[PDB]
Amino acid sequence: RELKLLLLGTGESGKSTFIKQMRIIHGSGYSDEDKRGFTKLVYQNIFTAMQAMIRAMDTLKIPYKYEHNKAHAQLVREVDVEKVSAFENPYVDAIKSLWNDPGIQECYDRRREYQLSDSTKYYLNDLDRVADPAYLPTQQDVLRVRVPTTGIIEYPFDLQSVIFRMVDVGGQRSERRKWIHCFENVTSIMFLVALSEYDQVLVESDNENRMEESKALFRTIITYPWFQNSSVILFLNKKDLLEEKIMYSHLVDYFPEYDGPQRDAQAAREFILKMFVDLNPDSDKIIYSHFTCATDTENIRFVFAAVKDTILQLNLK
Amino acid sequence: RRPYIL
Amino acid sequence: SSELDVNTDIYSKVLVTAVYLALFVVGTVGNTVTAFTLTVHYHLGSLALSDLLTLLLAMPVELYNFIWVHHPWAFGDAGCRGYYFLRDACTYATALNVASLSVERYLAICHPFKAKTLMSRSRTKKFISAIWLASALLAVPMLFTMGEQNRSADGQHAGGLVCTPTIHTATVKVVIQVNTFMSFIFPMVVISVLNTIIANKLTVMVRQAAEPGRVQALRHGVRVLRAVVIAFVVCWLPYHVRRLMFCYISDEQWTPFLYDFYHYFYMVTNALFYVSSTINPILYNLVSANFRHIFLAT
Amino acid sequence: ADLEAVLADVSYLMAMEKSKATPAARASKKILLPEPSIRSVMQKYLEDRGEVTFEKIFSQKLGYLLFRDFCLKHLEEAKPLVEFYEEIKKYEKLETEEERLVCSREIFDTYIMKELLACSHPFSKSAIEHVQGHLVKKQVPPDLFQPYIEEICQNLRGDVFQKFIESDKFTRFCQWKNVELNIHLTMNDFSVHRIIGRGGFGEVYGCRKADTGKMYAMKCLDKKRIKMKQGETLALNERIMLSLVSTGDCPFIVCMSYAFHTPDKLSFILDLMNGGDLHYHLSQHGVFSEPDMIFYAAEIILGLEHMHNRFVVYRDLKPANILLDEHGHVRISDLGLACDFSKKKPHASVGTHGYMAPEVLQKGVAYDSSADWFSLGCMLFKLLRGHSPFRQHKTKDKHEIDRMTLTMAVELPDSFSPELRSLLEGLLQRDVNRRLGCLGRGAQEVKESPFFRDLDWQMVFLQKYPPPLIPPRGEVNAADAFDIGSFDEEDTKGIKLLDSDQELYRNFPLTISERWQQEVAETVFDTINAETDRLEARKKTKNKQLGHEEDYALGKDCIMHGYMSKMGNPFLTQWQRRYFYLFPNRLEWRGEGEAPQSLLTMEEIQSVEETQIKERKCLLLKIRGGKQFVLQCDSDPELVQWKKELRDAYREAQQLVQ
Ligand SMILES: COc1ccccc1C1CCN(c2nc(C3(F)CC3)nc3ccc(N(C)CCO)cc23)CC1
Ligand SMILES: Nc1nc2c(ncn2[C@@H]2O[C@H](COP(=O)(O)OP(=O)(O)O)[C@@H](O)[C@H]2O)c(=O)[nH]1
Ligand code: ALF
Ligand SMILES: [Mg+2]
Repeated sequence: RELKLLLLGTGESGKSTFIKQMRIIHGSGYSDEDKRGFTKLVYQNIFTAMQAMIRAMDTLKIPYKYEHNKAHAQLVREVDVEKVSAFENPYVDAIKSLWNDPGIQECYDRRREYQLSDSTKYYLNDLDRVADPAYLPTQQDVLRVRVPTTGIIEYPFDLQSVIFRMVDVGGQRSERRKWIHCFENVTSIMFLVALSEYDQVLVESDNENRMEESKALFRTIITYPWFQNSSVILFLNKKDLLEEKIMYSHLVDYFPEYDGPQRDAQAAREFILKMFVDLNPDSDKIIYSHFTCATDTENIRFVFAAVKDTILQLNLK
Repeated sequence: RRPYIL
Repeated sequence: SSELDVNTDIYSKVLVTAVYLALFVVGTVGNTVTAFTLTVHYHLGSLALSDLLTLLLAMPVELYNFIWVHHPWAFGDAGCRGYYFLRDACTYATALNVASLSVERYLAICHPFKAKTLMSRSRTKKFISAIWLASALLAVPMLFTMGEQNRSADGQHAGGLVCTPTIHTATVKVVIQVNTFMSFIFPMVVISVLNTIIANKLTVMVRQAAEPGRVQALRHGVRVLRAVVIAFVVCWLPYHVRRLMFCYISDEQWTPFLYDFYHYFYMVTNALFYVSSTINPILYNLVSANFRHIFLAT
Repeated sequence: ADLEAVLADVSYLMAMEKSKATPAARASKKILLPEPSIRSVMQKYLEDRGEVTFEKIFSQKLGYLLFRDFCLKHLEEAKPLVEFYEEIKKYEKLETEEERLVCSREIFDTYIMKELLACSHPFSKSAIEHVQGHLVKKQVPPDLFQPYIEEICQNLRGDVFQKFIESDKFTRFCQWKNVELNIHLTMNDFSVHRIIGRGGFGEVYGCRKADTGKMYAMKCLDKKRIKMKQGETLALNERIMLSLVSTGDCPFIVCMSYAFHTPDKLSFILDLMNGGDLHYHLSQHGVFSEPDMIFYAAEIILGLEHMHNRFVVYRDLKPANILLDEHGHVRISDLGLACDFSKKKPHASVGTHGYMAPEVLQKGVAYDSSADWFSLGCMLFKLLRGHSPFRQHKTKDKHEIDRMTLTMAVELPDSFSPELRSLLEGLLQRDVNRRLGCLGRGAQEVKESPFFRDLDWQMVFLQKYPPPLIPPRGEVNAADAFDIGSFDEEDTKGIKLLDSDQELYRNFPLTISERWQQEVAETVFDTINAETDRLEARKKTKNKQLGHEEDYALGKDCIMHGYMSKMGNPFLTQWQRRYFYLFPNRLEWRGEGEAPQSLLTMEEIQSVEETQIKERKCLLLKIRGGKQFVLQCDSDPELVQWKKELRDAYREAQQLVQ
């Protein structure tokens, strides 16, 4: 009855964000209790970002500008999110002072040297409103919250006239092994790759570029013999991150083969798309690609409007 | 009397 | 002078001697041909030899001064001891040969592998020699207990002396009581138990099979395996119970009627005792056809 | 029937059926592995002949068992590799494509896709691409994973095998190998059951091996009968042929496991075919039908193909020489008259009347495997008609039967189909050069005949067809022991076995390593391994509690060490077993564990020799000044290696002193 889909990609790529977007558009919008719960999630995300960037500053031995905030920094090291609660007054001022500190700002601008959530800037801009006790996060805040997903999670859903069940899976290397059991009757595969992953290395490995791992995984998935009868769609996510990363980072250093002009977001996107589509072994196969940004509802709407039609045309029964 | 042959 | 006579009928003596001669002409030849015909083979040969010597030794000498009407001993003082020693030794040999043959059959049928080492093949010859030696060793009292005695009141008549238990009736009683248990009860119980368990092991096979002669062969096997114990009972118990009625009963009960009845019981018991010597090659033939082939050929 | 024959039959049948679901319990003797200190000698013994390579051990049944057991329980790195190899080998034995498809998909998912997704796959890219191209094209050949097998073998040859060697399971392998190399069979090692056949120089009995419980057929040849008929050459050629054909895995020939001889008998231990010969079954069942005879013809053709591939000519092919197994499959049994035609084609007239080829009867004309095809034609004619194409024994005299050279087979169409008639025409040609199997491809020429057009020969090799006759399970399937009879011992009276006669059979005894290892693996490998583990644990605990460990790190420069018995005096107990240590400069000797003491420096060694004492072989060390020591080792490998290494130390020490 209902067709089975997979959302595949390396960790942090953005699969769960697309699941949230699909639920929001063609499902049930999140309720007040949902946002109340997500408040705490946003709080621990902010705490994790603060701790990670302080640890990065320490490892990189970058001096601080504010001596007083150093005390707060120590307090930051003492905060533990296992026995977590709502944000408290003594922490909001310290976080604001740290974020306003130019030294840690430069450290974050150098974020390529360590792992960090892409939502850090958004929450930092939010500041008081998010940290305000009267926290009423909007759909954007809920979408821009990071919660590492693990294990196979089937998400039943249906279109306006057809039923298409999705499957969200983890992207961490240790967890990918668990996909064996979700390939039983795949009707079409959606693959997510972070356009901005070209600069950051994996989390599980600090020496392998994320883009190389993503390309290897895409090749491995296409090489699967039993997917020959299933369509594949390559969602190029996080274009809004890449349009700034390229402006701030040169794609030549990561992949020198991209000899195109610098600062051209469209050129870099086209180069990445060509590089990924080239990995297919046999040209008779067709690969559909769509630039997108899971954090924007309109882009997901537009992409899905055609993805559903393509899937329906692919499977006539 | 008494037997003599065992 | 003539107070020590026995009045058993002469015709009874003639009939007894005729039966003895028939049993002799049977056994003396059958057991010898069996011994020539031949681990169980060694035990069968030993038993056949024991039967053959029993017939060759006990029957003739007893046929005149014991199994006849003349009371005076005619084999001399040395004969008084030799005759009884040989008789006891041959009786022990037969009983222990039967026990060992039952043991060997048990080992072969229930312990097929370890029997090769425990029996140790050619060492079974030494084992049968050992059983013969033990039989000869257990009959020493028959040498120094059955000696010539001057029993007649006159003391100088033509038959005043005769071979009799020298020692007092108490010692004769105790020696005979140990003899019966060491020669009848122990071999009897060993044979009965081992043959019963072997018959059980054959009956389980018969039930499992339940062939043209396999069923018949096993049925006859169990039949003979029981008939062996029945024949042991019949042939041996009368002898030992007669010896018991001799030794245990003191002078108080003895009377001429019971005296003569015991004397006839002597003929009956000895006939039963000698029947066992002949019974063996008969059953051997009735059991195995392969043995019968050589037995009739030779 | 008599009681004693019936009991023999019952005992034989019960021993054949006893504890069939638990073969380990069928044994009555117990294998005693040497102490774990044996490896110090056995590793050098095997290394000196290059038998401790990965290919050598991994190709042995016990070696593979122990290596797999080590990998899957004591080295996590090699666990996935051995699991993958074992799964591939299980896959290779799937015959049907439908099942093999799902098997291949499961294997690929479990041992390739998961690892590749995790990026943990170490295997090459040629193998990955080959396999994926084969699956995507929906192909599942039995050799699909062969590149993966090769790469697994390459991976295991590395540090995994060295870690195995330094482990204690290589010590267990050395113990089992010492047990294997120290086999000295005598008639007391087998439980000999009733007779099942007689002929030639001897007889045949069913028997059970004591220490493993496996049922065998024992063929005992009397040395006196061999001498009386001047058959020593035939007796030795029989062993040669049995060892030649047993070296393999053909399921259509009765293979030999052990050969040994007593002072009076030569003995071969062969596969037990309790189903009985095919002549017995032909007498009972009567003449077979063509569809029934296809099975026997195909199996016999494969067996003859095997023998001819080994350049053996089976000059005696009768329905009587074909033995049925428990399930009804046939094997060729009696290799007494077999000959080797590679060196020089035979010319003697050997065989059975009515089955000998015309070129075998012709005087002085050489012949090759050719004769087996004429004998096969005659055998099939008998199976379908009850007698040879020419007059049987009761129909004509031997010479009249031999007149086959001057006539032709009737080729009765009333009883044979046209294809069968063509096959028998081809097999029963007088002239050799135009006979089936006598030209061109040999056996392949017969296998492609129209008579076998509807028969897949690979399925014949795997024995997937239903036999046309299943021998009864509750019967011996042989003539009564009385019918078989026995040879007349009086015939050999006046025959003396001189030393020159026994010298012929000096090297007769033989054991085939693969057969013994397969028997041990089937029957008692696990039981003896677990027991020995318990004994070693007890010994180690006792040593730890009371001290006096097995060795003090074997010194600093010890070459070898192990138990030997010192001798030399009749006035004391002679089996003085004590632990010896060998160093380049001396041979240390230690008691129960208190302390060692120097026994000889190698400068003293005048010479190292061997001697025979008390039915045992002992070394003889001659010492400067006329003194001597006698050392008796516990096994043949020990003796060989101790002699070799003592000789090496002595020679090197004297050369240095020179
Ligand atoms: C318990 O056996 C005794 C004990 C006391 C006296 C006689 C016997 C005989 C019973 C029958 N017989 C045999 N019995 C059995 C049984 F116990 C029933 C299994 N299997 C045999 C097998 C062979 C054989 N031969 C005549 C050997 C010829 O070479 C005799 C027997 C000989 C001993
Ligand atoms: N700015 C931006 N952030 C994104 C986009 N897609 C995903 N993210 C963020 O990336 C974070 C991790 O994505 P996640 O949900 O874990 O994807 P998953 O690893 O496949 O489950 C989330 O907190 C998202 O807010 C995008 O297109 N633009
Ligand atoms: F990397 Al994820 F859920 F965020 F697998
Ligand atoms: Mg997720």
